[PDB]
Amino acid sequence: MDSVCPQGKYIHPQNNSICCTKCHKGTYLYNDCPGPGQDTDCRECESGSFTASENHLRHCLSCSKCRKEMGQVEISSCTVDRDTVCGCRKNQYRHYWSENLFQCFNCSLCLNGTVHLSCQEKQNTVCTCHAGFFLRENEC
Amino acid sequence: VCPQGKYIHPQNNSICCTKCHKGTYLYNDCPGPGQDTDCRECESGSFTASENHLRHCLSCSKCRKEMGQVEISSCTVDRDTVCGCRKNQYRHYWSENLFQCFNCSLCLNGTVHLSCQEKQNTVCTCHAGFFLRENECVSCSN
Repeated sequence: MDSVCPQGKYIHPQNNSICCTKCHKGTYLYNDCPGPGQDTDCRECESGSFTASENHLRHCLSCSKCRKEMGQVEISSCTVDRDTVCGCRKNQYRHYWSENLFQCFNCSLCLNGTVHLSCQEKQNTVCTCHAGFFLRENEC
Repeated sequence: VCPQGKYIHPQNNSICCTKCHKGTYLYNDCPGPGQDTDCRECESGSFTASENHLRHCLSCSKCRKEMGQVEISSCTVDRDTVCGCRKNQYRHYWSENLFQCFNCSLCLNGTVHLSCQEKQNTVCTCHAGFFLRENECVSCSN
């Protein structure tokens, strides 16, 4: 839908009558396009930085660290077009306190019960207790 | 291999052109190096959801009514139709992209250990004498 510049373009900062094509993820804006039909000069991000979406940033962003205070571990290294992917160690599930904040917790075992649902990436083990004992929080 | 964000020109291997952005398709390759690629916005009812060099836009998808799916977001030039399920129905994925909507179980003779989620049925906790077989609490013994 409607924009000043065509889809995929931005307005030249030095000239409002010219629209330049944006940079793709993995690259940053090295120089604005020199005119309407010219290409924007986009260069690939240096190792240790990235741009995860189409953009016209004059710098790439530094790759993020996983939050050690949250028990996080890097599960996927940062590439020019994608930031560090963080997760938890095996047998641990992520508990999201918010959309972007999660803490790693140890998957529960089923003492006096039996695993109804195995521990998932973002969900603790779901236990169903044996005859006699009852479910109470994380323990039967 | 052309630089990040570029694709090899079809008529000239010496030339690498900048890819088109989501929401646009390739109308004309770049005339030469340093020249813009001619990419144009998709017509209403079509989209391209990522960087590309596709010479056509793709037709917007229709949510699967047979699967109980409902449209939770309309198709735009840069994003296809987003489908989901009505409140109290969860998604059961048959495959990577195909999902079907199913009623969220009410825990009969059990207790809602876990309430129904977008991609997970209600989890039940049966009662004395009743053991859960499937998503339900059946009479004991077997």
